[PDB]
Amino acid sequence: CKSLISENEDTKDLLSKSPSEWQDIIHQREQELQIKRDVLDDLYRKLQR
Amino acid sequence: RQINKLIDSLPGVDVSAEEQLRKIDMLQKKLVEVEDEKIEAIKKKEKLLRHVDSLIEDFVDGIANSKKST
Amino acid sequence: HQSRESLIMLLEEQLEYKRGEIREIEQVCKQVHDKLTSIQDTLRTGS
Repeated sequence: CKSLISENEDTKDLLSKSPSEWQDIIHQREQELQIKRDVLDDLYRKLQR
Repeated sequence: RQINKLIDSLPGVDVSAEEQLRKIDMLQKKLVEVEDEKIEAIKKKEKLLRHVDSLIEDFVDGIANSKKST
Repeated sequence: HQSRESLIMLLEEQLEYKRGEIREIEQVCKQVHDKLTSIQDTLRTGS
């Protein structure tokens, strides 16, 4: 059990619990998506002339 | 026979030079209007290219301040 | 009556040259505008 733990990286990185880093991933995901949508809307509005 | 087929083929060989002269004059006229039209064409092409430069700059600024927001 | 008519053959050669230059200029900027519209549609589909 200690050997399998020691030799595998994934099973040590994901040691069960979620700190707030998942919520920070969700914040960078949502902020970068909506700004892309806004700039694409601006481009769509401007280019149609 | 090449002599015959070349002397009858001078362009306007059977056309009086004075209508040659009105057609030339109106050619320079319509030329004046065609470079004029090209001057509006190029000015509005530059206007759309400047609009394209402005939206490029705005989009680049949006990318820059978004990827440095976090 | 031929020497002055040289200016005429010159007339059509520069006229056709400038027409070719003009036509390839609206062609290239129309195909750029078409590319821009296609890109706009592509980014709208990805939204």
